[PDB]
Amino acid sequence: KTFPPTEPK
Amino acid sequence: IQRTPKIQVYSRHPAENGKSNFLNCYVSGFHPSDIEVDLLKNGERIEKVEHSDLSFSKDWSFYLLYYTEFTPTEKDEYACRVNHVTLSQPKIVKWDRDM
Amino acid sequence: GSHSMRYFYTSVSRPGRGEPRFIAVGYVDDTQFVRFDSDAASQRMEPRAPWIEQEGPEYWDQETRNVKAQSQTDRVDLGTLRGYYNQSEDGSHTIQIMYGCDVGPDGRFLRGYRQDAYDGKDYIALNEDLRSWTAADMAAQITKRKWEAAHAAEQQRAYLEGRCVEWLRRYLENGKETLQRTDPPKTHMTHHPISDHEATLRCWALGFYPAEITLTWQRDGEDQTQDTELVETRPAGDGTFQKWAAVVVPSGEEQRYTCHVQHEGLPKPLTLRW
Repeated sequence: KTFPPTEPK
Repeated sequence: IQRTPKIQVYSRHPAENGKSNFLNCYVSGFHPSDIEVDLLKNGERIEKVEHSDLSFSKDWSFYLLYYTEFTPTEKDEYACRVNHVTLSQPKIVKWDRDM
Repeated sequence: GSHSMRYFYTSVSRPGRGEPRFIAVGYVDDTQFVRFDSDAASQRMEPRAPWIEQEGPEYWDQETRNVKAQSQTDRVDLGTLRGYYNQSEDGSHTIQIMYGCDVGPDGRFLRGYRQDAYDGKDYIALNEDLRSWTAADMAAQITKRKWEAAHAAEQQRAYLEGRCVEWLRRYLENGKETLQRTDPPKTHMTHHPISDHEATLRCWALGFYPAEITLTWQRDGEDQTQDTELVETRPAGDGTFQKWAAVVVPSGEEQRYTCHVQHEGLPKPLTLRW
């Protein structure tokens, strides 16, 4: 299963 | 900024004329991702060619495997053709049964 | 005995549309098992290995939701980075992200990774300790400060040591005939006379997994690297890999040259000659 969305750059 | 594709063309199993096999073209080390890859039979594009999904190495260069079922014969010549922004003309690599 | 799960994301902006191309690929070990491609009609995470079809619909909803949101984050990030770098709206640019977990033979967490790139160069990466970031440039230093404020390292580490290992273990139990297992190399030598006086010896390793392998030549007991060629390890297409190493030698003197093959699937390195 994937990690949730990365924190915005 | 841009990296030219490396190409290997080869069979899944050691070739035997008349025995079905898989023909692979492994393209790696390239950037950016947009690319054209085709397997050729006697200079003509093979229509039923599958490929893996886009992934990349730790240096960020992309790689893909293109592959198709085939039966080697004596008469037929096989090759892989690659086009990419880094290339002045398409690169065509002939298949050699011991490489 | 050792295993890994990895995800790879690539977003490529389009000077024509807007919606960048987003491709996400999941691996267990070296097997792609799920993919999402924003170009595709499904707009769903899709199975790419037989053993992942055993996952329920709860699964595919959670995964599709996540990667779609990631694609949206990447779209904003492409704009943010265009701004950091003072770049025009007209060029295509690429963000790449990979992360994943490794487990040892006992199935316990061994190491984790997370690294992000812009235009094919390092941008920001999680350190080996999983507690701090390395920023390649001044723009990524801004990102690092943002991520320090939002505890992004702690969130990534918790996934890497937890849910990543948990689901990797679950997928390994889902895979059976389809999950590639350790497979030692099948070896053979070919021999091609070149001239009245030289010949090529080519040492082949086929059908092996994992892809890590070492082929070396020795001449009369000592390593030989001059007059050798080695192709990069390549996938056979069936889960196994291939590699060869060649040496040019005086014709008739092949008995002095031994191929040594090292691979995790071998109890002892193999040696072979023509």
